[PDB]
This record gives sequence, structure tokens and C-alpha cells, in this order.
Amino acid sequence: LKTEWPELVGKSVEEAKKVILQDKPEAQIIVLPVGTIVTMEYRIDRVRLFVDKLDNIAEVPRVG
Amino acid sequence: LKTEWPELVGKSVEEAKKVILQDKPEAQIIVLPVGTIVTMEYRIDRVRLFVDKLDNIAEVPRVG
Amino acid sequence: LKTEWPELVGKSVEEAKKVILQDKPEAQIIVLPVGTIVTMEYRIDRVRLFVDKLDNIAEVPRVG
Amino acid sequence: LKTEWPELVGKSVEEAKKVILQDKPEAQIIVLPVGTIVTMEYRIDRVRLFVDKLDNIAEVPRVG
Amino acid sequence: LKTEWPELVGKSVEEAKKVILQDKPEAQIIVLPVGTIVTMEYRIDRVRLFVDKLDNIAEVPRVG
Amino acid sequence: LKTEWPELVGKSVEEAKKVILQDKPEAQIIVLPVGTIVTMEYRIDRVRLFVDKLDNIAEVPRVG
Amino acid sequence: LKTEWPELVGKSVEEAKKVILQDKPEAQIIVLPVGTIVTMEYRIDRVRLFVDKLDNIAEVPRVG
Amino acid sequence: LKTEWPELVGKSVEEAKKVILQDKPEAQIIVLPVGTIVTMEYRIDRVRLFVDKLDNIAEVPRVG
Amino acid sequence: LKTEWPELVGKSVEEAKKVILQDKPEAQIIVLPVGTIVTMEYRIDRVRLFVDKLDNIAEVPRVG
Amino acid sequence: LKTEWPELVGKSVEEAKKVILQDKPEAQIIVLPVGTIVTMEYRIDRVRLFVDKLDNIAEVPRVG
Amino acid sequence: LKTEWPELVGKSVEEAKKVILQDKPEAQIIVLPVGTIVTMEYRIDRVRLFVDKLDNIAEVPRVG
Amino acid sequence: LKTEWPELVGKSVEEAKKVILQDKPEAQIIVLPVGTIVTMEYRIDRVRLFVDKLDNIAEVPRVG
Repeated sequence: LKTEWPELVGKSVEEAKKVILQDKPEAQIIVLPVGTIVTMEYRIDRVRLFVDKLDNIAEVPRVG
Repeated sequence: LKTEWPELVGKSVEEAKKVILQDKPEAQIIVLPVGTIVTMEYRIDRVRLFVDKLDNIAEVPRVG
Repeated sequence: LKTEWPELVGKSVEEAKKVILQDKPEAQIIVLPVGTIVTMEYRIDRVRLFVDKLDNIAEVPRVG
Repeated sequence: LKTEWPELVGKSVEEAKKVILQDKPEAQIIVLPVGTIVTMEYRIDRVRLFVDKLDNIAEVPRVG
Repeated sequence: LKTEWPELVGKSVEEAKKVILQDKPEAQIIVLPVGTIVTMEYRIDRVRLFVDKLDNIAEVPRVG
Repeated sequence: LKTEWPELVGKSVEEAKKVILQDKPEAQIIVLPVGTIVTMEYRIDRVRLFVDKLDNIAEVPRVG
Repeated sequence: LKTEWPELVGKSVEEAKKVILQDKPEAQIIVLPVGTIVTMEYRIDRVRLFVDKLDNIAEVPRVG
Repeated sequence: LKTEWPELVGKSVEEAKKVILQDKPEAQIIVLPVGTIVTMEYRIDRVRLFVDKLDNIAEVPRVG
Repeated sequence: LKTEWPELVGKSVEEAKKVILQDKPEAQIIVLPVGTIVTMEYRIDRVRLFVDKLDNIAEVPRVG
Repeated sequence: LKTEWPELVGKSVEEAKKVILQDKPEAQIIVLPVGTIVTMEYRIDRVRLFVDKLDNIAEVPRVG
Repeated sequence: LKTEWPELVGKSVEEAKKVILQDKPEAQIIVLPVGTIVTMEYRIDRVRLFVDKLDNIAEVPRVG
Repeated sequence: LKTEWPELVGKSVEEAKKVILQDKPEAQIIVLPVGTIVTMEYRIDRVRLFVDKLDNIAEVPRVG
């Protein structure tokens, strides 16, 4: 399953959209300047617990 | 499919681990203080394109 | 009760406003670039206490 | 409806928990150092749209 | 005493200025994009002490 | 009216509390490490309007 | 000695320059958007020591 | 007039205090870890104007 | 060529070091808390040019 | 092997691209404003382990 | 040896370039908006060691 | 002239100090956790001009 497009680095948005929609017809393509947000790899086995000063769960745990 | 544990907000790490491993035996549980990183919802239909000043792809596009 | 519009990811502002105002006629719609602020889920059961070096309440506690 | 506790500024965590649980027996109390995260007022009428370079919706819109 | 204008969320700058100057004729109105600075509630009873590694006062204490 | 204590820079928390409570018996004293939050002068004549991409009011305007 | 111009809040750059140069003919006036940098009060009696993990001086101490 | 102590880089806090108080008996010495705040050179001729979206003065101008 | 160890997520530092040194005997292993720095994928084909206001090269370009 | 172009500091993007593509015909050139992201030297011998509160591996270790 | 140009504060880029190139004919002049990056004084005697959780060297030490 | 110690990555502070002081007897060694500050290469030919909204010099230009 193809989930990354390293061949598109350096290419135009127009070329990137054409290639991505060929491989992933349902793609919802979002165009952002570098450094807008810090993306993160999704790990379906991982569950992060964010805890407070007393080691209680402070945010809703979710897979990723 | 259960991917979030809102019932665990306010509970201890020990209780959270017990509940999560019951629902998701393979979970790799990570314990972090609030505010360490900014997590983000994973959207399997979305592909973000991060672009440079000339609208060329600057980072490897990936699903999420 | 509908409080999220995942179907609007990738659509235009114009389409998003039309859909949101159909579902939520009172919506006050605000349009911001990605990464402007870090939004956070509202949890009506939760009360965060922000404390100082001596574990005294430093900000007004509020629900959320 | 009471949703804020300005009278607790300057008091201990122990006193704050006692008062909050009297007013809101279901409260899930989280204790964090000042400056950990930037909280934000929840506005049930507001819907923020976070948009990309081409004014398309980049994140799931939600009430708040 | 009116110190907040929740009714103005979603309205134009022009409408906001008209309403604010009606309620507060002396208002010095400043127009900034979201996320420029992090504003903070002013609490006339509170005095924050900002301390150094040795718990000495490092900045001039002021009310707020 | 005294609202600042420049004479306390360099002194201990204990000395600072004694002086502040003499001048302001109602003070709610909060002790934080330098750099925890960015405080800001309160200006009772000023009203900041935080606006979105379309120059609409995005946050509740308040005095300060 | 006048070192601050609170009367200029809300006025134009043009008006501000005229007033400041009347009071301080040598002023080197710099025009920046809000939030560009975090300015800090200069205290001629204060000397900050910035220290490393072993409590050694890590940066050149200077008055301010 | 001596306003900087480059000879103290690498020395202990104890040695630094002894030297600084010899040169500047009135010094109010503050000890902070590196990176706590971003200090800035004070320029007595300079006046920064921080402006809003409409080029109006948004903060009190001050010398420095 | 193995350059990533996804199987180590959730395991101890001790187990991780043992596995990494088996696969990569020369590894120089560094142990940091999450969120200390933002790491980035190295792309041997890519050359980033960081430019100033006038589109001149402002930093030494390097592969990566 | 040439992996850095210190001779290009101060030159135009156009000149930089010409020189880089002469030395590295496969270069994928990305043009970004200064300060967009914090780049980091790639060290093929190094493996960073990012750990959680309990010293467990929190992110996939990778060479660099 | 002249390494700083305090006389140029408040002057135009054009005037600054003329003066700097007179004093330093080899200068590679870079023009950036305030707040883009945090510059730092170079100290030829200093060597910073950046260490990990176990006090091992985590980055290549360099003079400065 | 040796100005960097890549051979010390992964070694202890004690070993690093011994090696650095052998090569550079005058070194003023500072020990900081990773991510405390963002260091930057010093370029003796470069002069950065930091400019304000009107392209006037806003900070003292210096070599580096």
C-alpha cells in the first residue's frame, strides 16, 4: 500500500496533485507552506497518555 | 472500532493502562506530560502538501 | 447532535459555510489559516487547575 | 450555572478540589503547572474554519 | 460595568468599532490578527512574583 | 496608588510577600519561575480586536 | 525624564513620530508589527547571570 | 563605564557575584538558566513603535 | 539497509540499545526526552536554499 | 564529496541553482525563507532515542 | 577591528550597505525582518557541550 | 585549525572536556541540555541587517 510520495519532492503542486490522485483517487489534498504545522507519523499500535502533575490522565487517549 | 478512551480522563496511569490493554491488547503505551508535543488527528483520506516559496513540494507527502 | 464536519475537509470556504449554516443556523463562522492557534477539545466534565511553584491556584479555574 | 471559580485564585490545590467538587460533583480535576498549555474559552455558537493556501478546509471544523 | 463584547464575535471590524465606541467612548481600538499575542485576564487582586533559580525576585512585581 | 514594587527586585520571596501584603493586604500572591508566561500591561482605555482572514471579529473583545 | 508615551496608544505612526521627535529629538524610531519581538524593561541596577547545568556562567553578564 | 563582564564566562556563580559586586556594588544579581528569556541590548536613542494591522500604535512606546 | 527500528516503540532504553548495537555496532546512541528537538528526515537528493528578503542566499546550503 | 556551498552565501537564488546543479545534477532544490524550519546536521553514526516519562521509547528510532 | 555598526540603527538598507561595504569590502550582506532568527554573540574562547539525559555529548561541539 | 569535535558525539562530558582542553587549552566549556538554545554557525564574511516595516535598520548590525 502506497502512503508516501518521495518522488514528488521538488515538483510542482500541479504535478503532485496529478500523481497523488492517480494513486489515491479519494485524496483530499491540502496545500500548506513549510513549517505551518509539525506533522507526525501515525502508529496504529501506539497509545499516548498525556498526564498531569499527579500522573492522572489529562487528555482523551487516542490511538496514533 | 474503539480508538479513543474519553472515560479515562482524570484516572491514574495504572487504571488507564489496564483499560487500554483490555480493549487493545497490542497497545504500545507511552506516558508523556501534557504539552510535550502537539498531537493531531489522523485522516486516512487527507494528503498534505508542504510547499516552498515557489510552490514546489518541499517535504515527502504522506497520508494523514 | 452534530458538532463536527469531517465531510468538509478539502472543500472551499464557500461550500463549508453553506453546509455549516444549514446544520447550525446560528454559527458564527471564523476563517483562519492553519497553525494560527492551537484549538482544543472542550470537555464539560473537566476542570483544569493551573498551579504555581507552591501548588497554589494561579489562574481562574474554568470548566473545559 | 457556575463554570468558573475566581474565588480560588491563590488557594491550595486541596482547597480548590474541595470547593469545585462541592459545586460540580462530576468534575474531573486536572492539575498542571502554569504555562503548560494555552487554554481557550469555548463558544458554542462559533465554528472556526482552518484553511490552506488555496482557501480549502484543512482541518475538521468543530464547534467551539 | 461592561468590559467584554461577546455579541461582536463574527461581526466586521466596522460594526465592532461602532458598538464599542457607543459603550466606551474613550476606547483606543487596536486591530490585530488572531494569534499575534496571547492576551490574559487582568485580576486586580493578584500579584505574580517571577523568581530566579535561587527564589529571588527577578522582575518588577505588578498587580494583575 | 501603588501597583508595582521595583524595590523588591533581587529580594527573597519571603521579603517580597511581607512588603506586598503590607501595601496591598488583599493581594493573592502567585510564585512562578521567570519565563513561564509573558505578562502584559493592562490598559483600561484599550480594546484589542482580534480578527480573522476576512477581518471579522474572531475572539470576544475585552478591555485591557 | 520622559521615557514612555502612553498618550500615543491608538494613534497613527505619523502622529507618534511627530510627538516622539518633539520630546526626544535624537530618537531613532523603529516601526514593527505587534508580536515581532518580546521587549523588556531595562533595569540599570540589575545583572542577570545565565548559567549552565553546572551553575557556571554561560553568557556574558551585562547590566539591564 | 563597565556594563559587561566577558571575563566571567565559564566561571562559577560565586566568583561572578564577587567580581560584579566589586565593580557595581548596587548590582541586583539574578541567576537564571540559559534560554529562560531572550535578553536584548538597551539602546537609549531608540524608540520602537509596535503597530497593529492599520498602522496604529498598539503598545506604549518606550525608550530602549 | 536498516535505518529505523519501529519494533522498539514502547520498549526500554536498555532493550533498545541492545537491539540497535546488534544491527549497527557503530551506533552513537543519544537519549533525549520527547519534544526536546524536532528531528527531520534526511534526503540525500535535496538541497534547501534559505533566502533573505531580497531572495539572496542567507545560510550555507547543504545536502539533506 | 561536496555537500555544502559556503561560496553561495549572499548570492541570488538563480546563481545558487546554477552552481548547485553543476556540482550535483540530481539536486532537488527547495527555496524557503530564513527561519521557516530549523535544519540539523545528519550524522550517519548517531541514533537518537526519544523517551517518555518512564524511559520507554516513544518514537521510532532512526539513524541521523 | 570594527565588527559592529551601532551608528546605522534607524538608517535605510541602502545607507547601511554603503557604510558596511566601505568598512568591510568583503561583507556578504543579508537583509532579514526583525525576529526572523535569534542571533548570538560569537565567543572564540567558548565551547558549548550539548548533552543528553545521561550527560553524553549529543551534538558536535564547536567553538563559539 | 580545529574548531569542531565530531569524534566526541556519544562520549561523556568528562571525556569531552579532557579532549577539548588538550586541543584548545583556553576553552571555556559550557554544559547545556540539548534544545536549550539554537546555535548558529559564525561566518566572518557575513553581515545580517535586521530591518523594520519600513526597511530601516532595527538592530545593531554585527559580523557573523
